[PDB]
Amino acid sequence: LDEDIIAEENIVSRSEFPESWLWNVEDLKEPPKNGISTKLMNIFLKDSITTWEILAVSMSDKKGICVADPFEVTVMQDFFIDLRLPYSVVRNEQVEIRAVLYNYRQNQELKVRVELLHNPAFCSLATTKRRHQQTVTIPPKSSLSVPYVIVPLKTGLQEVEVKAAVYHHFISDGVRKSLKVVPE
Amino acid sequence: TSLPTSNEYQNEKLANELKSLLDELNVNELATGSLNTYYKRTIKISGQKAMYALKSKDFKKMSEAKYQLQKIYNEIDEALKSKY
Amino acid sequence: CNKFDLKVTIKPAPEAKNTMILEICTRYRGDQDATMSILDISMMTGFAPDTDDLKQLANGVDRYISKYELDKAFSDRNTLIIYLDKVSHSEDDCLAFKVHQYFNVELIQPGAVKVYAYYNLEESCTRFYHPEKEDGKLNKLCRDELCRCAEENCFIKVTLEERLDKACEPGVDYVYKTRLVKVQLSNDFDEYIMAIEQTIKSGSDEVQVGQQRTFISPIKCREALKLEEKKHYLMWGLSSDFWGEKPNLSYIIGKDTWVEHWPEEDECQDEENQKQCQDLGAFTESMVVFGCPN
Amino acid sequence: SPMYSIITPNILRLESEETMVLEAHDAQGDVPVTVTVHDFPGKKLVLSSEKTVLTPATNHMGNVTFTIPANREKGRNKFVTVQATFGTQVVEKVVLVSLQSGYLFIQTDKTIYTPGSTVLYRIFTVNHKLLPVGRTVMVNIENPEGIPVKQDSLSSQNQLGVLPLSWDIPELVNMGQWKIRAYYENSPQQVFSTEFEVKEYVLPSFEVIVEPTEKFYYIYNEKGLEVTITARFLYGKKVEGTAFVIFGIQDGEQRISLPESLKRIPIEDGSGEVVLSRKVLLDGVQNPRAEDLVGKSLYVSATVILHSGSDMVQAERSGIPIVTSPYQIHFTKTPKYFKPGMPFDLMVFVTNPDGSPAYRVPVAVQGEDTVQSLTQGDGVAKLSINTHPSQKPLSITVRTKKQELSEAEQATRTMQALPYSTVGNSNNYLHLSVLRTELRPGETLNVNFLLRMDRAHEAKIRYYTYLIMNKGRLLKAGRQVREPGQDLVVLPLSITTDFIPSFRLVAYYTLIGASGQREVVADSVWVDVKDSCVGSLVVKSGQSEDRQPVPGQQMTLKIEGDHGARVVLVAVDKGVFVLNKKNKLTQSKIWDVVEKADIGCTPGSGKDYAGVFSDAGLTFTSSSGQQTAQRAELQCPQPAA
Repeated sequence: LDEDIIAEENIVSRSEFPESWLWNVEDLKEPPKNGISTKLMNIFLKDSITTWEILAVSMSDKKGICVADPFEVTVMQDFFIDLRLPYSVVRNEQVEIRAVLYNYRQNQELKVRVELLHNPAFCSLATTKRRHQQTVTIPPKSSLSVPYVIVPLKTGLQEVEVKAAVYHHFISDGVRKSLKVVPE
Repeated sequence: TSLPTSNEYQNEKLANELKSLLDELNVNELATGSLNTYYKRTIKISGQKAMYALKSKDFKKMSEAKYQLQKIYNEIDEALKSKY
Repeated sequence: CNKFDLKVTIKPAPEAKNTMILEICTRYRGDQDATMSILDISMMTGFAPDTDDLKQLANGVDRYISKYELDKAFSDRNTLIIYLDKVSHSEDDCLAFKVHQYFNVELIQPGAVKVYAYYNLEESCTRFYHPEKEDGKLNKLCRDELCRCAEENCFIKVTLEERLDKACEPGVDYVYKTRLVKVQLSNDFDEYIMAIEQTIKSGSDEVQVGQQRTFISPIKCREALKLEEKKHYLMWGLSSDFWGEKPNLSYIIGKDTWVEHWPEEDECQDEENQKQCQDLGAFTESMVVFGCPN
Repeated sequence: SPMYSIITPNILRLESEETMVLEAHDAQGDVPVTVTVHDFPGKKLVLSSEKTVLTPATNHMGNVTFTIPANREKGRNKFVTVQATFGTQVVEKVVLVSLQSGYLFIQTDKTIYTPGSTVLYRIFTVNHKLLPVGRTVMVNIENPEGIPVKQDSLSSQNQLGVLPLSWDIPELVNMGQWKIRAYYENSPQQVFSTEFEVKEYVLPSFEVIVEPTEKFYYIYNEKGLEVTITARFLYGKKVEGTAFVIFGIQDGEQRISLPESLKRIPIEDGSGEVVLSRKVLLDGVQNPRAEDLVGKSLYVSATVILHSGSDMVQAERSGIPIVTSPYQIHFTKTPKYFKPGMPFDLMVFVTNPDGSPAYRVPVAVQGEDTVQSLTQGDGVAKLSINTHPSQKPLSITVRTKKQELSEAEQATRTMQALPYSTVGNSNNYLHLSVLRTELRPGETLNVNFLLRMDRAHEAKIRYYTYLIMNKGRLLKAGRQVREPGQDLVVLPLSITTDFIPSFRLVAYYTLIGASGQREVVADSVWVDVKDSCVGSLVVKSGQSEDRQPVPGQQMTLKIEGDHGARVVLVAVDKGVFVLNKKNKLTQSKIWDVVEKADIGCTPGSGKDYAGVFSDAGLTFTSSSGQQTAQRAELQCPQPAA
């Protein structure tokens, strides 16, 4: 934690992955200009690293039901993790989750100490005191997949969480997805 | 004594610009509490950049970082204004 | 499993001192030979496939590995897909390739092999492999349904105060001197019916001196162990090592527990065992009359 | 001899404003008129309030505005008798009415949900003018075996036509596209439905797209069907991986896979090439003589795998047509009746096989080699032929004429147009030649009014009476004045957004002539205008310029729309759409709901004066008794091909 690198204590993971959101209802109460009313809106994107697609319908007793085009808002990063979690595992069965490390930097592979977080609801390779990290190399414009065998120990809704940071850069991402443990 | 060299002057300005911020970092980090998770997620990484950058006494890392932290530091103000 | 068969043999190669053979034995449980199908491996951390052996594989027919994957330096290959053109319904269709540890690490994770016909994904089969661990299967401790972990170590220079320290932290709830009655074993988890000879510090277990309680451990920890029934023992651990409801409780051998062979009456007459037999006595009185400093 | 005419929509509607045109032909001074509707049969006096006078100022042309309530009144059409009394004279007609209130559209946040994920939905509620109205609506949520698992009853009042709603999908439940159904409490029969799939899935991190170089396959195409596979992450970035592709043939709903067409190709730099091959299909199913196949379709399923083994994606382009010609030819936008001697404007429709409009494609008729005309961006071609004044059916046959295609590869089609059948076979006609391009609101359209009759009664005709149907209601009804010796008069038609997506124009004149005979000559024309929101709505970016935003970052959204309008927002991880892209809301989907609800069933004209009127959604009843074939069928003529 003075190494040419971020420390895990400081990596605040993304976590909020709605497949949808922004189900609001604004009102164009503004002073019309060229008959066109304009509303500046403030919106906090969601953590997910993907493309969002905003859809808008308008109704105006005068002009009727509108069907605005879709509109594209790409949220991206030059480095980020993919936690590829299946739909559902089965308590006491030992499967393999992938983490896909994406590096989009133009030119210069990436060293990353990527670190599964010690869950108590998992027989990971991680313990209260002892962590689980690899320093691993991802060429540029490509992805290194870093598997992780785990065992889901309690039923209901657990949470995987990964973390990676890159050396010499000070870039870093963390990612907390949840999956569904179902009993035998 | 006399006066410092070129490098010498610039280097010491950057640094004590930089420090100037790291000083009132903690105050900032603390305002994130109310703010949406980005802010926290962001400032923490920006904070370290600095402190390592500052200690590293290298111009690049130091300015580059000087700026990172500047941005966020005002991505906070803008935030807290839409809330009173 | 059922739709697919999976024999995932990991043995070493005769003839570095660290490099080993991986063989994969698959069969389609059907009438026809399944069409195209995937072989999804991932190396045990710090292993990787010998480039020369994998080219050897693609160059054949019935198989193919994508050029993109043949490129990366043997090192960058920390996982890997092998496309099959067929997987007989008839017999095992096998293969194998030298893999090499290039990277010295303790706690090397279980590599795993996965398969399935492109068409349908659910109908997978996932064997695992490992050099030490029997079966790919992590060490986990299971009675009935419930399960807890057991990948930590087994136990752990020793002195009266190394002990009046290490046996007073939070976790410490029990501390017994116990003689061992029955020493069972099973292909899964071996247990110990040990009798408490003196309740040194009572815990969430209301057990009168002399009652028996049942301890368990991973079958993979037989080495650090060794057990001569009628041999007594000094042990202490945390309340989270308790197994199931009361008063049919049971104790979990894990890392936060501590284990030493307590000698015999006339076995402390030795001039080498005295360093211990004296440390113990004192610890007994020290734990009975006063308790812990904090 | 004065004559009074009554003109209404072919089919009225409840709880909405309708309009009917009052006219006084050849009468003097002010004429006061009272209009009344009664239930049929009998008397309920459902609407009498309205009164009006036809001043010599306004050339004796009347405005009727009325709203029929929905009192306690099936399977048998209900009717009404309209009654318009000019002075003492009393004309009336017996029309059809519908319980159909208007439309309903439903929106779901996603196209697909997992067990235990709530489904958000909006019911947009509107009248036949697509204006927000407020009624009471019932809403069911059927499971995939059709059984309502939940209903509510809601009023959309003052709610500006927008009913928010949700439903929490239970933890265990059948998968399988479900359905949300809603109807107006007034009219249960007109039900509205949107679907949504319930499945177990994780989102995919890229999309896969399959594409034939051609939108069809030519049977004699030695190369077989060529297809380019394309993968790219949701964050826009190219994919590396390998992909399994495989084909099949569809017949009706029936589907045969060609097991042998299975190919494994590398997906490099986000793309890959692959191709089913003729000899690959024939025998594939038992190589039973090609041709036959003609009419059937092809499909390709591709399945990509990242080299990391982490994430898979399937995707399939379906029903690619097996055709002997690239283009298809349609006369369903061309009328089926001409006027002998008069130029006939042909609206040929040229679709690619799939169904899409084909641009810049040449067309011409049987007879004349010199006549050609391309296809504007709407898959439409305007050709005009001068017809002979012969009382003989005029059979036309058009044919594609693209260079680089063999005369066997070209596509044709034939239609049959009958002459306009006049009154007493007098030979009096009216033609409306309208310049035909992509009309747009604001642009001004010229309606050529061309008079065809023996100068004998030419001086008599003083004026043309015109009308505009739109979304099946009257949008305007006016007069175009004429002076003797004139055969052509041009009508300046301003074109506002109120015309979208298509409007009908029916002009008629009337006179006494030949042997004291009361006459009506007329003409109807359809003009599909450029379809697009009636007001506007756009959602662009806030920060004029910027780099990509970052996970959790603030971004300013910009919404440019009609003053006072309501907007309802939703943003969806496009990864969903890689699992299901069906059943989304489109404005184009709405225009499609509105056209299929047209009461007018013909592109143009009428077999007789009285057809022009029933073909567009209209009735003409006059004092002199010249009324139109009553309309007592709700839907248009069941397609007879």
